[PDB]
Amino acid sequence: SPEFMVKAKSWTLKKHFQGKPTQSDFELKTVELPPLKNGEVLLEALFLSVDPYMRIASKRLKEGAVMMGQQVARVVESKNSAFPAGSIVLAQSGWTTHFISDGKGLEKLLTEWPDKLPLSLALGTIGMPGLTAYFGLLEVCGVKGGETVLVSAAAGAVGSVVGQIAKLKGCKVVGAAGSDEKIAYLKQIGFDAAFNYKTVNSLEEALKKASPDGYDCYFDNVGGEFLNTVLSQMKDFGKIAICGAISVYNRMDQLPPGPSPESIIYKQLRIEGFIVYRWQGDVREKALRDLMKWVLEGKIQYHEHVTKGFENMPAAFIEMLNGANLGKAVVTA
Amino acid sequence: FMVKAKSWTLKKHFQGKPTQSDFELKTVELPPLKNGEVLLEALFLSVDPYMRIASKRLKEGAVMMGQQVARVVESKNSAFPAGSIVLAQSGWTTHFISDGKGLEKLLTEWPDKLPLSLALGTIGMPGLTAYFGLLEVCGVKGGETVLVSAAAGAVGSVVGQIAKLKGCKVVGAAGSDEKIAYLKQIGFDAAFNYKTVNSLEEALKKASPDGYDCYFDNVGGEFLNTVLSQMKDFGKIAICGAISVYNRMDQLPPGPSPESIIYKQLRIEGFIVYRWQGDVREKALRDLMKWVLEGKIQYHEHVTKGFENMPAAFIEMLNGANLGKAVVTA
Ligand SMILES: NC(=O)c1ccc[n+]([C@@H]2O[C@H](COP(=O)([O-])OP(=O)(O)OC[C@H]3O[C@@H](n4cnc5c(N)ncnc54)[C@H](OP(=O)(O)O)[C@@H]3O)[C@@H](O)[C@H]2O)c1
Ligand SMILES: NC(=O)c1ccc[n+]([C@@H]2O[C@H](COP(=O)([O-])OP(=O)(O)OC[C@H]3O[C@@H](n4cnc5c(N)ncnc54)[C@H](OP(=O)(O)O)[C@@H]3O)[C@@H](O)[C@H]2O)c1
Repeated sequence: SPEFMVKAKSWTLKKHFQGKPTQSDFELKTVELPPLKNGEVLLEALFLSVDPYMRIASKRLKEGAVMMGQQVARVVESKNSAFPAGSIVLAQSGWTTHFISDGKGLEKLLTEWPDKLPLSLALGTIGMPGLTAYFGLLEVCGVKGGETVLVSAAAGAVGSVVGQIAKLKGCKVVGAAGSDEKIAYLKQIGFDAAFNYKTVNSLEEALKKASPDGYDCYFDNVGGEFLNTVLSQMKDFGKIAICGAISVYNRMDQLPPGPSPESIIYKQLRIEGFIVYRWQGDVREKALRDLMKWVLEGKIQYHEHVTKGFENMPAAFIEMLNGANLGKAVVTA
Repeated sequence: FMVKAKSWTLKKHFQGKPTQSDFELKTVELPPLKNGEVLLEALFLSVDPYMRIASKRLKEGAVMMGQQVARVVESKNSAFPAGSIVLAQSGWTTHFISDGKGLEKLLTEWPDKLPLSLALGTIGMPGLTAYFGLLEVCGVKGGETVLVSAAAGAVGSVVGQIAKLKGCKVVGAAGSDEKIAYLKQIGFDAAFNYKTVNSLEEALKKASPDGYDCYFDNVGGEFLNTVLSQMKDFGKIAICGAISVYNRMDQLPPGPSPESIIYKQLRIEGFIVYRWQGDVREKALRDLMKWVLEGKIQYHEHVTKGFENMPAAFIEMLNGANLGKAVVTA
């Protein structure tokens, strides 16, 4: 009978990002939640995700609106039989602690989820980033064993999966990340070679040294100048999966010099962009089951860069874009 | 009577746009033929955009590279008797001594009504580039909207006409009103002058409101960057050339947006004519021949008379003075 008020906190974009995002660009907001109506559910954020795409997608956002994003939530109260109280769900509810949903965009967590795996993996390795890697590598690059794969942002959420899936499929893998720590971690999880792109004497020589015969596929997470240099190291008919271009997210208006036509043409390279969401239904579930299975078998190792506290979400996003994160950046409620 | 051959050599590596001073004429009396050799006399010499890039590899003083239609004057090789017409990668020279190894004979049933110089264009390398770039790389099946840059050029003109005969909608871009009028007359559904149009995006949008299935890229650079936003989802981009940056290869303009390539999930693919060989290549040439004879593929040659005017013809073509294939008559 007693009714208790639910305070929902949200992170809103105060001012659009000029260059690198700063704390001042965000403003905490609090809103009192109305009671649930028939066919509605009240969600309580457990784990929130911060992702690179937010830096770009934030532009289409109206200043004052809530930042976009996916989160793992728990159903506190329910008046929707499909989502019973206590059930776990994935929601594109944005940066908010609590949220009322009619059940539309809600996605039930993979059934048979092991207690030993933290639920936050549903936002990374056994989630969107892991699916991005799975498809961009196996579908776009289309590796079938033996190929040499280069992956930028190798110690990131997507890159970490790419490299390990490439290894379990019999490919030689070269990874590039931003710290000596990430490089050491890459060697530990199975990368054949890895170098710190920030301290390299010569990017061309490093890539050459890592694979003198070149690369069959380059999973591009960085774009920009790094991409331009890689082209010269690609084998004839080599594929380039354009997954992201994080190096230019803060300078989309003033993009750096482009890729050389000479390399693209004479080496007859194939460059292809893609988005995770292209793969739906049965193939997507299959991919999730495989990632789950590979994690349990120890094939795909993982690490989460956990930031505790909803109030520290802007910092977690900013630092993730700056490279402080080893593995998936996740913010615990 | 001895033969004195003249050759155009690279005096100095091009700095931006090539000029006349970058070329030097050299004359040398050729030695007698040795067994298995032939003496060639250039008839038609080609000047091509790739020469602007390939010249960088040359050791200053070397003869400029290129293909030419030549006749056998003297012969000591049974495979090539005097009187034969051949295609040779002999470079910019009036006379050349070959051992017969690289010489390619023209299509066996060459029609008299068609000038031999077409063997260097529409029914040649550029024509093959158009054929394979459009049919294999863009891989059109019919009904698609195709965009072609340098539309009134050797490659571009063939792309547009093969696309049309295959049942596609063709949009072409060129740099002169004379070329735009020519493109309309030969079949292009739409054609705009990229130099005068107020907005490149608007011109592309008006030509095809629904977007583009395939973009045959002969220009690259800033032009390419703009096309991307107009490509339909999953659209194909055949990177054939990038003449727009040949004079600034070391100082490349801003690259394509990752946003367009990623969200539209575009496929960009470079290619070189040379990938296609053997029976598939010979069949393509016959198809080109048949289409020209049937009138489906009209052509125009931008002829420059005289060997000493070859540098000028090369420079001109890079600047866009040519409508159709640029060819030099010896
Ligand atoms: N198409 C799709 O469907 C799709 C889906 C998800 C993600 N993506 C893209 O995939 C890429 C990886 O995303 P993620 O979720 O896995 O993030 P993440 O890699 O975990 O985090 C981003 C990482 O990027 C690196 N970075 C930042 N600035 C850089 C710069 N200037 N140059 C080079 N590296 C830089 C940092 O690591 P270092 O210390 O190594 O620099 C940072 O940790 C991003 O570009 C993202 O947009 C695409
Ligand atoms: N991959 C391959 O195998 C292969 C083989 C042959 C040729 N190609 C390439 O195909 C393209 C066309 O070659 P082609 O022999 O047919 O030459 P072409 O088009 O007959 O002559 C080049 C034409 O390019 C245009 N142009 C020059 N500078 C330009 C600029 N800054 N911006 C836009 N257009 C410019 C000019 O026409 P406008 O009046 O329209 O400006 C010029 O007439 C070249 O890029 C060439 O490198 C590739």
